Amino acid sequence: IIGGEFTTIENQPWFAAIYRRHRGGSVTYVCGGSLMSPCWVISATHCFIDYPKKEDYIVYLGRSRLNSNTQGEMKFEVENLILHKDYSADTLAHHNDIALLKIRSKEGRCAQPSRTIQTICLPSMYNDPQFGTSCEITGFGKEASTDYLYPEQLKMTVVKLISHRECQQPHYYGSEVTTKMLCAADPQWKTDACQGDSGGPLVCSLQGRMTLTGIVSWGRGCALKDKPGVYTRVSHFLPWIRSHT
Amino acid sequence: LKFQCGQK
Ligand SMILES: NC(=[NH2+])c1cc2c(I)cccc2s1
Repeated sequence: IIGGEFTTIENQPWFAAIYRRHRGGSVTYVCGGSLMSPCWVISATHCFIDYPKKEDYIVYLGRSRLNSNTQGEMKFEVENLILHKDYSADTLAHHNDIALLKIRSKEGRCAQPSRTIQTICLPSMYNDPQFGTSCEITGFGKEASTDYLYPEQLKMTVVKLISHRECQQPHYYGSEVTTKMLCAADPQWKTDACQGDSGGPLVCSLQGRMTLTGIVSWGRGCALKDKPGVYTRVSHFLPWIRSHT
Repeated sequence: LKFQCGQK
């Protein structure tokens, strides 16, 4: 996250950290995700696309730091990994960038509720907040597009939703953005999501609930003027989610 | 106690 503040998981108790193990000893961070229900985490397909070997990923819930433990964290293995059929990547966007990870503990259980682990709510069929709404994104991605490491402490920032009309202007992303995507940016292009933030949530309040309105998917650069962050529009994937959960 | 989605 460029800008933003550092936080603890208490503040985003549904954020999931996904890592990959290597035959060598190291585990590296891949992407973020969100807990939907006790056994399911939702993220983005582009995060798994190149190495869809579920057995090598580890999911941690209740984690405030990246490579050091937090008291209360839970570790899970990926029992099922569901990527989207119709996922496509072009010279910028990712289409149908949503994925589901069913988690299993080494003891055979799914997540347990704590002060650091909670589920986020899903929206109702094609129901989104209006452009202008301030939503928050959270993650462990880069703080500067030029960095080559990720922060050790979790970060969060608030961004506002912008309309499709604004985002599809030729000097923004043109028709690279579709109705199944959403764009969010800071009015003064100061904060934004970036590499390493993929998969994590864009949360907004809808009808009184903190709802997962988007999943970090792509953007041109990070915090670039007229280059909003694009997210997968969850409200449009509800049928797909349902058929699997 | 039990999950209550969106509750911090
Ligand atoms: N500007 C942005 N919101 C993003 C930029 C990227 C990049 I660069 C890579 C992966 C994900 C994202 S989100």
